[PDB]
Amino acid sequence: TVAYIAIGSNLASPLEQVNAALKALGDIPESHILTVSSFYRTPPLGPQDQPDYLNAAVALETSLAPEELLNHTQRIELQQGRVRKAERWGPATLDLDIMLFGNEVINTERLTVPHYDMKNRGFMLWPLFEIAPELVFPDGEMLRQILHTRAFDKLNKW
Ligand SMILES: [Cl-]
Ligand SMILES: [Cl-]
Ligand SMILES: [Mg+2]
Repeated sequence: TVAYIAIGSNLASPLEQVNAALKALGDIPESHILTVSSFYRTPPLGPQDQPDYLNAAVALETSLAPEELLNHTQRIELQQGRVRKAERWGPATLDLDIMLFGNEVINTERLTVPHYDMKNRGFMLWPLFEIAPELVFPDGEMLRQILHTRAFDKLNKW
C-alpha cells in the first residue's frame, strides 16, 4: 500500500532534521521509499521573525498495517525530536504525519486518515502534488482540483 507521509521541521537545522527523518523512515521494516518531494519553505504566522518551516512529502510503499506504520512514525518523532512541551504550540524539531494510506478511510482515537484538515494545508498539498499529481482522495476528489480551487499561494522551495 502506498502511504503518503508529511515531514515538517523548524528547529535545530531543519535540513538536517528532514534528512535524518528520511533515513529513519527508509529503515522501517517491510517498507520502501518510492518518492520524495522537494523541500518547501513555510513562513510562520506573525511578523516577529520566527523560524520558517521546511516541509516535505514522502511516498512510502509498505506492507505494514496503518497502525503499525503509525507505531514507527511516532517512535521516530519521539526519538528524534519532541524535546520540549512548547513544541505542541510552537516551533518543532520534527513533525511526522501520515496523510494518506492507500484509499483507506480510518477514524480511530489513535489514527485518522486522511489527516486532519490536510485539504486546507498547502504545505501538505503542494509537496504531495509534486510526487502524486494524479492522486485521488478516498472521497473521490482529485488533489489537482483541490489546488485549482482553494486559496493556496505557491509555496517557495527551501
Ligand atoms: Cl538549510
Ligand atoms: Cl477524502
Ligand atoms: Mg528496509
